[PDB]
Amino acid sequence: IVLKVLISFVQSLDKNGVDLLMKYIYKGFESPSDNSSAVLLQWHEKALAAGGVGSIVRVLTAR
Amino acid sequence: QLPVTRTKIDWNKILSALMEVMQKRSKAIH
Amino acid sequence: DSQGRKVVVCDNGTGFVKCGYAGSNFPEHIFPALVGRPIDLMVGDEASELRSMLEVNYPMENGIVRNWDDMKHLWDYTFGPEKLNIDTRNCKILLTEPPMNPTKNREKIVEVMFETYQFSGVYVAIQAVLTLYAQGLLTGVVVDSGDGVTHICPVYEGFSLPHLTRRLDIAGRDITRYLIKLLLLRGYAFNHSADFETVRMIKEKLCYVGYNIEQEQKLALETTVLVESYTLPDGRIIKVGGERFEAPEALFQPHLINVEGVGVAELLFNTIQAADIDTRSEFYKHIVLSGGSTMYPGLPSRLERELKQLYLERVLKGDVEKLSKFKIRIEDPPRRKHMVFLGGAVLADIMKDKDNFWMTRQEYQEKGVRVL
Amino acid sequence: SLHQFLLEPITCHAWNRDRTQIALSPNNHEVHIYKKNGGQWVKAHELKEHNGHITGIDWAPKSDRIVTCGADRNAYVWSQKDGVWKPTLVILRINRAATFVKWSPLENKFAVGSGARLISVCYFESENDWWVSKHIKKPIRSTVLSLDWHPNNVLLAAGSCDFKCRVFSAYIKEVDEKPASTPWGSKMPFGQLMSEFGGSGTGGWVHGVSFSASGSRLAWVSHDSTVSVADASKSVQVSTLKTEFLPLLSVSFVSENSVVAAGHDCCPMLFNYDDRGCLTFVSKLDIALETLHQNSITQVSIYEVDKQDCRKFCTTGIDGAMTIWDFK
Ligand SMILES: Nc1ncnc2c1ncn2[C@@H]1O[C@H](COP(=O)(O)OP(=O)(O)OP(=O)(O)O)[C@@H](O)[C@H]1O
Ligand SMILES: [Mg+2]
Repeated sequence: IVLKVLISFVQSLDKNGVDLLMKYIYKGFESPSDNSSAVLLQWHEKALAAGGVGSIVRVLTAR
Repeated sequence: QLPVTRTKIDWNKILSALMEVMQKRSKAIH
Repeated sequence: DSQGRKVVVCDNGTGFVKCGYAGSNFPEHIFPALVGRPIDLMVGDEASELRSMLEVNYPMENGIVRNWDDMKHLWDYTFGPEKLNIDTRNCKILLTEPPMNPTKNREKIVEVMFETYQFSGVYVAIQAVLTLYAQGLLTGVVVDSGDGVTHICPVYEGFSLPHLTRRLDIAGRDITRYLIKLLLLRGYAFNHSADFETVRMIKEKLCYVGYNIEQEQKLALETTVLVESYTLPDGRIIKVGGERFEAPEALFQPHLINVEGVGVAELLFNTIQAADIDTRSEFYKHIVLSGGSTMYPGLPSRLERELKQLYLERVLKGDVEKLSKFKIRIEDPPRRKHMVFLGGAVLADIMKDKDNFWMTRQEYQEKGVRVL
Repeated sequence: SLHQFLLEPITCHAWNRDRTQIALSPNNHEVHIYKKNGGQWVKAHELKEHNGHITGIDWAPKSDRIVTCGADRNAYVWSQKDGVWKPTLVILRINRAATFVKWSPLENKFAVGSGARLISVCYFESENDWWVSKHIKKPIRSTVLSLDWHPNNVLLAAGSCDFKCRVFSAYIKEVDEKPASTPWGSKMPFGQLMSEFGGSGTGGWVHGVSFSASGSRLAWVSHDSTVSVADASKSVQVSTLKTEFLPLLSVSFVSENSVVAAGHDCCPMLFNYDDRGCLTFVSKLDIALETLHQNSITQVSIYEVDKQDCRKFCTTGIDGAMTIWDFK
């Protein structure tokens, strides 16, 4: 629900909150609203460099 | 009426150890 | 030999002959039982790689000897200087005898073996007993298949029950023939005679029995993960798709290739539910599968479901609580093909020394018959 | 140093004592034995008894015997008594497909991991000349994918698809002699759960497990791109590191402090474990793709004399290439 403030806009880089940001980003793609998709896609590339390709697995096996 | 074998009893073989050895096979396989 | 360590046991079949010594857990030699003449005599393995340029003949059918001029030439190849190298004068033999064989044939093989070969010991054994001797049991039910017909035979302690033996007239030959008919409806023409052994490799490599037909058809209609490519000796590549799980189902539904009956699953039920009430539980727990035509994937896991459903709507109608107390179990070790041989590898080992198991040569010098 | 045997994948590979012969399985129902005649690999023997996909091989060096297991629910023990290898039969009593096999340090038992929620420990009997099995099945809920043995020939590590890594005891009283006391525990009956791990919330399938030379440390890799080391000397404690790379498919100890791993990134890596309980990444070891292997690495083994003194290690995988890597 704070993803709107994120839409209006790496930060902490705790090496464990990157997984939480990845989870929020991939859960936000299910409900596009004509402007959130572009900014979320733009931050996906930024977060990928800081976190890594491994982080995509953590959200994929989060269950 | 008839025995379990469903046949006349064979008197020749009645008139006239595998089971000991087969127990180890029965134990090992099952 | 003097101490008795030259006993040889051989299983004779319509498709394959399996010969070896006692005390070994493996066959010494396997070879197909083909004898043929060109269009002098090519017998044994040589009649397999080349058969388009050769006229073949099968000298047996469910134990019945078709011609008594070709089995001698096959047995010379078995007991000859290319496979076993035996000195025939000093040996004893253990043979198989399929269920429900006529008397004349039983005493013709015994008669011809003592005369033209001069062995020193002969015994003939029922295959149902031998299959369970290799499993450690004594009372059970054998469901044997192959290239002849599928027999279901019970057996009590040591002695079979010929009254309660049932047979079904479909085997590997009918399934590999039906696969030719199915493959004919894709643009692939295989003639009946010269390409029989080319489609058999396709059957052996890519065929399986489905557990639930519904998911099989769903994957066959909406997905392409069942189609596989097979290479041929000519160099062509053919594609086999949904035909994998249609050919093996002549066993469970016999009317698809014009055979009147009930199928293997229901025939097993009709055989177990025909004996005295006390011994019926003794047969439910111990059912053994034998033969090469029961190595399809899933055939173990389908008969259990069919028997459980056939026993929950015919005997115990409704009331689904007591099936847990009703224990049913099917035994099928990954050594199903040679269980006739392995049993013969045990019975010749235990009774190697005492000289009453064998039929002595001197018995036929005076009497000419046997009572054992 | 790369060598390409065949274009097909290599399911599994086994070495012998002198590192002269190699046993391979090129994704079929056969096993090929190769030797080295000078400076070129030429095939030597073929072993063919299975009728299904072969999934695991191992080579007992001191006894010089090859155990083979596959997806046809079979296992065979191959021995060389004449010029031609011959098999011996193993009774396993499983109804699903086997997945892994491994010899013991003393070469008297071997452990088979299968998909029927079982672990089969098999030992030899000579009155009728075959191998007979015992089953461990109590706490397992899914298929086992990895196995390892302790130096003291009793304990047994296992990883399974139910997101757990377990340590059992496999003491067979007919064959083995009484063991000593370990930090892992004291009371060791057959089939008794000695320890269990796997609590991390987002756990994935464990693909590889391994013990250290001292025997008091365990290491395992998971499908959530994590490696973990469990210590039992000071206390039963864990330390898990969350790597930022693809999943890892094998693990092996090089020493008490360093552990080498490999996986789908096609490049082996080295991790360090401090005595205080911390895992830290060190470096890769391989500084078309910019990597010698062209596909995922499936197996990592030691070319040298194992964990007492390890210098070189061997990698093989789906690309069909086998590579020897030297630290120096
Ligand atoms: N894995 C397999 N899958 C399917 N079919 C197989 C498989 N292995 C063998 N077969 C088939 O099983 C048959 C082999 O029969 P088998 O060797 O058991 O003969 P047999 O018992 O001596 O014969 P019979 O009793 O009819 O004289 C052949 O049709 C062969 O194609
Ligand atoms: Mg037969």
